[PDB]
Amino acid sequence: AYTSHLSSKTGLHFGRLSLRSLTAYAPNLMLWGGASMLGLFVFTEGWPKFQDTLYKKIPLLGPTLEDHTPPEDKPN
Amino acid sequence: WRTLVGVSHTNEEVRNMAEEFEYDDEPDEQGNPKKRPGKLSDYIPGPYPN
Repeated sequence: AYTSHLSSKTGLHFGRLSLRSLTAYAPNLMLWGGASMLGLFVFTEGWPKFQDTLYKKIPLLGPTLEDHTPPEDKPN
Repeated sequence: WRTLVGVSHTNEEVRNMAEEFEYDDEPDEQGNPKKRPGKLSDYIPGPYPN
């Protein structure tokens, strides 16, 4: 036929960020969240509270981190 | 004394030497000077007072 009008909606946006760009970006945002969580798992490894809660629960690297000094050669 | 533990002697082994020496305690209720058998946290004492 013949089309006289261009039918379009105005999208959803907050000036710069669009909903379309947010949905296109969101899984890589989840990947960056996971990458930053691995970065915190690196830079908090020596923390013995995070070792006790998290890193000693690991199967192959968990009992590796804990020490085996008896309470006879520890001064405190 | 506590740094000797785990290098050359055991914990109960260093506690006996630290108890064999004597150090200055906090003064008693009447303010008199008081001595005390040592613990791990003390230092190895020299033979001469000055």
